[PDB]
Amino acid sequence: YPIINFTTAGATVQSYTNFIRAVRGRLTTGADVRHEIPVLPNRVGLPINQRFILVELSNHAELSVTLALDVTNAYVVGYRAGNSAYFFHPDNQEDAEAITHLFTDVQNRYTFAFGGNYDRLEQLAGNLRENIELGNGPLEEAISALYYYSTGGTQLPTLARSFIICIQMISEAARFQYIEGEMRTRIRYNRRSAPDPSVITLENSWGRLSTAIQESNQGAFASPIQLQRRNGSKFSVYDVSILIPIIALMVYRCAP
Amino acid sequence: VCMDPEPIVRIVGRNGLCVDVRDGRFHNGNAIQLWPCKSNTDANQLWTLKRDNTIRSNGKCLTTYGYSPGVYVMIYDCNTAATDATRWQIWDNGTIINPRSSLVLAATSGNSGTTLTVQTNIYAVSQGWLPTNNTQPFVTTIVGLYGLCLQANSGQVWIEDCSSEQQWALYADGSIRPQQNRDNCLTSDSNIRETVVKILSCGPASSGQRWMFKNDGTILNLYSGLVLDVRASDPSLKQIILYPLHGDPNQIWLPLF
Amino acid sequence: NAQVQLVETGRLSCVASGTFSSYAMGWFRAPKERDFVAISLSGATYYQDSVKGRFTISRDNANTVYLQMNSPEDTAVYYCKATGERGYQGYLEVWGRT
Ligand SMILES: *[C@@H]1O[C@H](CO)[C@@H](O[C@@H]2O[C@H](CO)[C@@H](O)[C@H](O)[C@H]2NC(C)=O)[C@H](O)[C@H]1NC(C)=O
Ligand SMILES: *[C@@H]1O[C@H](CO)[C@@H](O)[C@H](O[C@@H]2O[C@@H](C)[C@@H](O)[C@@H](O)[C@@H]2O)[C@H]1NC(C)=O
Ligand SMILES: [Zn+2]
Ligand SMILES: [Zn+2]
Repeated sequence: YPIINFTTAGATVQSYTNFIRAVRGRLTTGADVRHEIPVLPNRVGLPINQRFILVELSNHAELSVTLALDVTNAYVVGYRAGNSAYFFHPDNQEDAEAITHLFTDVQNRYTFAFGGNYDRLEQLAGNLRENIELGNGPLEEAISALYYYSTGGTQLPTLARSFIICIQMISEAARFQYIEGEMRTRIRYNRRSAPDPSVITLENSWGRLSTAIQESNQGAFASPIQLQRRNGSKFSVYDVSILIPIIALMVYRCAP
Repeated sequence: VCMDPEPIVRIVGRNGLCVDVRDGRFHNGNAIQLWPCKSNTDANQLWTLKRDNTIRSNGKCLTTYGYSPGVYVMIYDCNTAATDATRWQIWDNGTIINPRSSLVLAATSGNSGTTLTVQTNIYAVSQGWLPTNNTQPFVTTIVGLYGLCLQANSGQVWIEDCSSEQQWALYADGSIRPQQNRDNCLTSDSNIRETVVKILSCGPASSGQRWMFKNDGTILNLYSGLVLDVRASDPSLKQIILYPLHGDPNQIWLPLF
Repeated sequence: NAQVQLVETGRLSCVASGTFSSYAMGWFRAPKERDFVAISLSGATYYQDSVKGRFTISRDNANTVYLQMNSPEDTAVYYCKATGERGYQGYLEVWGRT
């Protein structure tokens, strides 16, 4: 599977962008672009040898953790740390069998009794996304926590909290040029900051944002999708124009 | 295969004014008009984008008079009108074009009450359109090179440290207007390699005043093909230009909301 | 706490103390304000209106950036300038010493 590298050790703003650009560059071939917005590959018809990509994360401590991203939705399904792999509980069973193609060389595969959804990771970590700080530091400390949980060093809440960091700092930044820009300005000033209601609402709207844009008339939505300003405020979107500089990737939902 | 909806929506255009049928008269032939956006339910300003590529108000077609520059657009019965003149393709660039005649819906005057003619595609602010209910322009903080913020003052634009004016109202016609004086436009005079973009008035609504935020992070002048560019990646120059797209950080931007 | 030392010589030559990261390159020119002369990261190019075609600025990150002067009013002291993001500022700017 394709592998893409990133390290918090000496991470610059450009060292973050080419990474996310390379992640996007391999999440989808860029062949299906609808209304200036690219579409992830369709789950139906996708060969399993093209179903996943792997990001490798290292840090100032030279601890390495390799995440696995589902090409059809750019979400993290699991990660290998040394000799052990760990997977969220799969939703269906077709996804449960594709998991078996990921970290085959390692001993002891593990599947958690929980899935990789925010509300449950928020429950497991005892903290909301609106409160967990993001940035290079948090990503560094999260890389350690994913590595040491195999050796019993990391506890489950810190594990789940590390997942919320990585998923937001990788998956969401790949889906949105906006959320990437939020991590962009965090590297720029060396900040540890929790995301705005602006970032949260975008993350919670991604699936619906993909449906409405694809199911849109040649430009316009049939129904609005309410969003947020960086300060929690009312505003709704009715056309795809405002979203083009915001959304970088969409899940496949139907044919043009 | 993707679902085909038919949304009813207002078509906001030049200077933030919506697409209206003149006086609410629906008799076949009445002029289609540029008018301030209302907050009501009258069908004179709400348009249904049907699947047959037709824009309809109260069941009647938005119909161009003919297939030559200058002719106006009239409301007309969809079945009785000519099929080829009732058709429109709204492109993701903001124009609204007719497949035959190669003529885009243009508003040759920002004044309230301007009859909407159809003109040659020069990608002008006059011929930039957006179907939205949000009838107020979206105001943002545009962030680009080095995390600096696009700031304007009395006709001069550049980037500077983001102090929380650096506010810009993204009008439906594709124009970017400073918040304090929303009659002024992000204007460029030429399709040349280093023409400094500054703040002028929104009267002409020409290209050089029309901008689309592409997915690749740039702010493109559609008629130019060049993108907004901080000269020599140097903010201290106080200079911004239109430059051929290369992808470097000094031409990547983001509308913070 | 440390910075690059842009030592200029010269075909104007200028070297840094990392140009890989350092964004763009800038030459600035009489004992008059310090006007502008002329590259992006890649980089491409930005010349002042007076000196198009006559002057060419070059780059090779793998630590130098030149400026070739071809073909009286241009007689002054020229400085190479650097930009980039920061870690110290609000953004990075470095002037040289010709
Ligand atoms: C304006 O937007 C439309 C959106 O489709 C563009 O029209 C297409 O342009 C491509 C080339 O990029 C052609 O291959 C297609 O035939 C065109 N039509 C369609 C329906 O896709 C148009 O080129 C854009 N123009 C500018 C200057 O941006
Ligand atoms: C990340 O590092 C590893 C080793 O440190 C490289 O193998 C990766 O290269 C990638 O995989 C090979 C097979 C080849 O296709 C190359 O073009 C790929 O980039 C490397 N990848 C990146 C993106 O830096
Ligand atoms: Zn299998
Ligand atoms: Zn929540």
